Amino acid sequence: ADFDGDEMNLHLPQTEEAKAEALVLMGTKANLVTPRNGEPLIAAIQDFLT
Amino acid sequence: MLLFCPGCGNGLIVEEGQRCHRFSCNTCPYVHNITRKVTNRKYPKLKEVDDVLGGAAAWENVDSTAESCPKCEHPRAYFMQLQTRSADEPMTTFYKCCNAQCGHRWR
Amino acid sequence: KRITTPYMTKYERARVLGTRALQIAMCAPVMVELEGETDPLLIAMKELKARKIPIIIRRYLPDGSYEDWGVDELIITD
Amino acid sequence: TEGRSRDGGLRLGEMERDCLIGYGASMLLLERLMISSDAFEVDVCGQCG
Amino acid sequence: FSIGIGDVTPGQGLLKAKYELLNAGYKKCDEYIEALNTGKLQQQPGCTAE
Amino acid sequence: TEFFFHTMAGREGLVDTAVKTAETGYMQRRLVKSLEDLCSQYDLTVRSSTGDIIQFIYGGDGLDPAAMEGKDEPLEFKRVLDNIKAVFPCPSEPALSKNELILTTESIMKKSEFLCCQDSFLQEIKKFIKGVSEKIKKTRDKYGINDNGTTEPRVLYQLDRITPTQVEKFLETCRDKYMRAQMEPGSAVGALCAQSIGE
Amino acid sequence: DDEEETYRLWKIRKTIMQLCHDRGYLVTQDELDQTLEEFKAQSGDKPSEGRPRRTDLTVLVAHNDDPTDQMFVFFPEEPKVGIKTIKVYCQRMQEENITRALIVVQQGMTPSAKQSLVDMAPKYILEQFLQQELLINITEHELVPEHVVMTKEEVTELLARYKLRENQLPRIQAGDPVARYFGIKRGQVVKIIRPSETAGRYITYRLVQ
Ligand SMILES: [Mg+2]
Ligand SMILES: [Zn+2]
Ligand SMILES: [Zn+2]
Repeated sequence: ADFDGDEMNLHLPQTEEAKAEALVLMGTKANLVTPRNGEPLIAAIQDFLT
Repeated sequence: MLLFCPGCGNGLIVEEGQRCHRFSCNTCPYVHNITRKVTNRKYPKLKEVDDVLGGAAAWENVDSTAESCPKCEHPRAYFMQLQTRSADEPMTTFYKCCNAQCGHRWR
Repeated sequence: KRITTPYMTKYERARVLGTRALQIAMCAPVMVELEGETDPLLIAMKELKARKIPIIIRRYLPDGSYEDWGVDELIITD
Repeated sequence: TEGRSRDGGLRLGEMERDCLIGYGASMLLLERLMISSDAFEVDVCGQCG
Repeated sequence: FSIGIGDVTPGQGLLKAKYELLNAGYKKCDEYIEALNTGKLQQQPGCTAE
Repeated sequence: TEFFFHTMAGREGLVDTAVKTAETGYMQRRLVKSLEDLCSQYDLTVRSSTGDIIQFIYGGDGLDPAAMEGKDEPLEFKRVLDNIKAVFPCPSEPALSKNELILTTESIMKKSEFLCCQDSFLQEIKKFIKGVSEKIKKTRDKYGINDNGTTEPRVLYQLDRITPTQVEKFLETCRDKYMRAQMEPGSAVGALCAQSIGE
Repeated sequence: DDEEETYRLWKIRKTIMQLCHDRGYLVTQDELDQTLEEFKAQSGDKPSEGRPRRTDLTVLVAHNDDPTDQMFVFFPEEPKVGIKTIKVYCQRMQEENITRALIVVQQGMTPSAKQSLVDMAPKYILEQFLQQELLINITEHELVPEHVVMTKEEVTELLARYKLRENQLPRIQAGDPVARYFGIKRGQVVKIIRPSETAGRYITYRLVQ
């Protein structure tokens, strides 16, 4: 995303089972490296590098 | 190359029905028996002969002299030339080297 | 004997947490003393940390056999 | 329904399905695609099928 | 931290260097075309003259 | 004229991006439909939906691509050794020589738990340990240090220092990292390949 | 010329006999390093060599387990083998009382005999190749891994280890060039040793179908 007028969707799971699966398997903290080759994706961005 | 009957203006054919062949029409009785040579053709057509000697065919073509590469110069590529298309067009040459793991071959 | 790995795979963790959270949401006794939390999933996480969750995993092999493992004898790691 | 003129509801496309398969979460996409879209109850006769 | 037009205005010695480079390149191209159009151009052994 | 040529060259990129929306999406659709069912079982095999064997062990090694630290390998021995050297300095213990290092490495790796590890990994660890034990010898030889530890300018023992605690920590860390870098059973090992080639 | 034909004859002899040795039949080591000049020594020049006989070989037998089992190798000369010729080989075969035979055709062989070569008899089977294929032994090729055929005991132990039914293994086509090279029949399992990019090795098995 680039904040030039973009939009994003949001879903609210309606179950404890769905909640647990989302939190443990889809959590952002558990997905810091892309599975293609194991290189990080969530790191600093422009103007934090400067 | 083609001929036309002056009597009626049509393409003629060759046929034999007497002691000598003759250039004949078919809608008019014009006949011109041939008795001399002609020295031109339609330039026939047979396809690309590529692998009729492929690999290491008859070794009668062993030759002595050869060029050399501008870089490396180990002892194995004697020279070659070939031809492009037909009777009256130029003949191309390529110079090609091969040991392994590259793609060198010059023109 | 048992052949499968002793580590609790992330899928087992997810489903154990979810099933225990659903059990706690319905009126069910809680094993560990609770400080005052009110979200069932956090209570399930604390039960797992203290290794008191009363669930048994049954690892089914493709040929048909299976192995039973208790939640408290798997190696729960980060 | 589909639009915003009528009240909407966003779509779980054919690619989000594959993303959720990739995560390996089996109950979450069941909850997303049956429980909260068109969960319906029928009755079936086993004698005739 | 800012960017301005002063940060992109060309320097002095750069102008001389660019002028000299342009002249050299154009002259070399003209000599190559001269070699071709009279047939003097040597054919590089990977393709025909064009 | 330059403005016109520049715009002419530029519009190609816009057209290309507009066209790209179809081919890659369709290819990923086909690929993910084809590869969806494959899964990693508890026998370390991967099997289709009907129980037919596709592989006898995932990717030969059985390791997870996302847990790889090196270039497709789970470790970079130099980096781990340097970290262990730095975080666990051993100001009191004595520096090891080639023979003592080899002896203590062999003694540590002889335990049963390391035999449970993969064979090729043990070969790699032996190779790396032999390499460092050979490297230390050159340094000890050039400066004429005595293995008895009685050299007078004691700073010479700082050149290639390594102590038994550091060896133990290095070996345990290597084994632990290797054990936790495996492909877990139940993994959707088919869809990951489809996504990773399509994207 | 008259050397290149003999060069081909020498190469195909080398390759066919390597195949015979790998199949396990009886062969002598001294003949394995046969040189092209050695071939010229044991056989004359092209004008003095008669193709349909000058390379025939049947000495090979299954000495490993049954020295009484002998094998036939025949070398037709005509570009396309006819029905009468194969009848001649089959009647000589019946005279010698063997069970299986092998043919090497120069260019091909007629469709009628193509059909005939599958239903001569359940007790008899014949093996067909081309000179072009045999000019190089694919088992020495870079891309091809090592195939090993394995006995019934080993396959039983295998499918006892991993707990399979035999029909769940990956399949190798009966017509595969390597399958033809080893001549294995349906119902057999071949171990393959894939060389890893490192010193390691991977082991897999395929079932002929
Ligand atoms: Mg945008
Ligand atoms: Zn006419
Ligand atoms: Zn009914």
